[PDB]
Amino acid sequence: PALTKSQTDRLEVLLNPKDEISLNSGKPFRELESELLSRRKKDLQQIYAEERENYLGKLEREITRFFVDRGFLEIKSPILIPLEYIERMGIDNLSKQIFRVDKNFCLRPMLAPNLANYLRKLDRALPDPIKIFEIGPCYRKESDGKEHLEEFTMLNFCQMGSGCTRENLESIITDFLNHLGIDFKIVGDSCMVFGDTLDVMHGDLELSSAVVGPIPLDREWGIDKPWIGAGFGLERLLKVKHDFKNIKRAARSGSYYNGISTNL
Amino acid sequence: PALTKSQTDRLEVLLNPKDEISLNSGKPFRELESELLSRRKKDLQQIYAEERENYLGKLEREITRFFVDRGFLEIKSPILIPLEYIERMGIDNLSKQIFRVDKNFCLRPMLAPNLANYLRKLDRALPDPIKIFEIGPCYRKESDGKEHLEEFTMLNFCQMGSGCTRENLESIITDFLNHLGIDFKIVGDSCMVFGDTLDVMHGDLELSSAVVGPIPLDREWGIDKPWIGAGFGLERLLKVKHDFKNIKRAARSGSYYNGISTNL
Ligand SMILES: Nc1ncnc2c1ncn2[C@@H]1O[C@H](COP(=O)(O)OP(=O)(O)OP(=O)(O)O)[C@@H](O)[C@H]1O
Ligand SMILES: Nc1ncnc2c1ncn2[C@@H]1O[C@H](COP(=O)(O)OP(=O)(O)OP(=O)(O)O)[C@@H](O)[C@H]1O
Ligand SMILES: [N-]=[N+]=Nc1cccc(COC(=O)NCCCC[C@H](N)C(=O)O)c1
Ligand SMILES: [N-]=[N+]=Nc1cccc(COC(=O)NCCCC[C@H](N)C(=O)O)c1
Ligand SMILES: [K+]
Ligand SMILES: [K+]
Ligand SMILES: [Mg+2]
Ligand SMILES: [Mg+2]
Ligand SMILES: [Mg+2]
Ligand SMILES: [Mg+2]
Ligand SMILES: [Mg+2]
Ligand SMILES: [Mg+2]
Repeated sequence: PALTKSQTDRLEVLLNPKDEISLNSGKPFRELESELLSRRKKDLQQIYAEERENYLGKLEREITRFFVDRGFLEIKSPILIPLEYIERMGIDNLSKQIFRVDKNFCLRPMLAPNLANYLRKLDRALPDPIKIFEIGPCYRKESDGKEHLEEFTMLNFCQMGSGCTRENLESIITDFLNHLGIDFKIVGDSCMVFGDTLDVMHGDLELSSAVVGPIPLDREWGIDKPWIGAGFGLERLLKVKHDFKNIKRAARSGSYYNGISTNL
Repeated sequence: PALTKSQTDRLEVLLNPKDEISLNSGKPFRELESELLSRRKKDLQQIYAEERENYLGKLEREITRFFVDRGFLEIKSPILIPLEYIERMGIDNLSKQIFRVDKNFCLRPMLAPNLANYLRKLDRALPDPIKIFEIGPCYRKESDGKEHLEEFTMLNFCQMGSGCTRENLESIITDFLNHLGIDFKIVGDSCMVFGDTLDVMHGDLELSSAVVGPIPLDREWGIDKPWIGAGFGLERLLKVKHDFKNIKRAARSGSYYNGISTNL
């Protein structure tokens, strides 16, 4: 007997990368579902007995330790930001991807503008070079797909002053991804806000866009020194690490816990 | 010569609890400002040289370790939630405090509804009792004041099944606040959503509202067992720990870093 689309979808929710099970072997849906339900209950029970840490939270903590230990200041800045930042970032009326709140605010679609303000302010007090980073939620309206979430988690690290060269940026990216065990290559790309980017690719998956300043946008943000920076999506990092087929397994969700369905 | 309101406000931005300086001693504004600017630059330089951790991030990490080590599962759930959750929580049309996003979403004003969904789902897979917690951003429109932020950080821990008594709830609260070194008392209060609460007070400052279920709301969320839970604001905890006069010193902000003005 054949499986319906609804039945296949249910089994795909319960399947995990480490399994090797044929969904269309001819084994009935009831036995495939029962087997996968038992494997997933066992997996969740083991997490609850022995680890208890959320993958996104744990990865944020691991990344925070890496950057703090390398001299970067840990920032936590507003998620709800002025809508005026959008136009001022050169997102001309991507603009359609912004979640608006009330009439003068929005959910930040990236960390960059708040970090640019911190670089400018901290350069009045701290010695050269200024090194900061932030990890937290960002928001974009997206077409459904395997590598995009509307609510995702960004890391952005950046530096301003001395040492803001392409080679130092590539070296930090290399140390960072070597620390996480993730293979990558760097390919050129370009974007509306920053211009030319160094995109960090794991196969066809974009893990990061990175930028070597200065750029013309700097003047509108009061940035007047060389700078480098890069933005990474944490759920994309987890998708690679855990071989997830869909990024939703990695997301803030009520539907998956550490990639295990919560519909059991 | 006397200080203007603008001058006093500037000195108050630069003043920290550990200082003992008379603003209206007759010393001129220029010398008070220069002295406080030097103290704050020194403070920020010491943070950058020797700690580099953000107070909110560090406190989240400390609280996470406490609860994980006591058997609670770490949750990270959506911040952008369905607007339908508001009515379903008994926030009758507090309702005016909700930030709406688009037409069917809002920013969560509390963690409770997402945690109720997790308790219900996890009770199908995990052994009794179910113990979970979450730390993250919550949002409410507020009248300006010394103890409220529009963007704040909540901890909520909760348990469902056995052990869901007032005495066990009070014992967890006591262990938690003893771990942070914060004195408190418990006073009864009541709220629209949950009914009677045990409010955890540090002087006149409400650190938490806690609840012993069951309550009538349970049926609308599929909760059908005893439960306990409590919600704490992290910025209020930091206000107590650091003796800040205004909670804004503790907030996600571009204006203060670990309670030090970034306008230097
Ligand atoms: N909607 C999203 N969901 C998950 N991660 C995202 C999303 N948008 C961006 N990111 C992550 O943030 C990083 C920095 O953002 P950037 O603006 O460069 O993304 P992007 O170039 O729009 O990505 P893409 O081309 O895949 O849409 C990306 O390299 C990616 O890892
Ligand atoms: N606007 C806010 N800013 C900062 N912390 C808050 C805010 N609202 C609530 N909290 C924190 O979250 C906890 C749980 O939320 P709860 O709904 O009980 O607050 P509340 O009773 O409305 O607080 P209050 O009476 O002070 O407005 C509070 O005890 C407090 O520590
Ligand atoms: N705007 N502006 N001017 C500045 C000036 C100086 C530094 C910063 C710091 O922030 C950054 O690091 N920018 C690089 C981020 C690259 C990732 C990004 N999400 C992207 O959409 O490609 C901003
Ligand atoms: N809704 N509903 N039903 C349930 C049923 C079971 C458990 C939960 C779990 O969530 C909770 O812990 N509730 C207690 C939170 C108290 C703090 C809160 N911010 C307040 O406004 O007073 C919710
Ligand atoms: K598989
Ligand atoms: K003082
Ligand atoms: Mg994109
Ligand atoms: Mg791209
Ligand atoms: Mg990109
Ligand atoms: Mg209130
Ligand atoms: Mg109250
Ligand atoms: Mg309360």
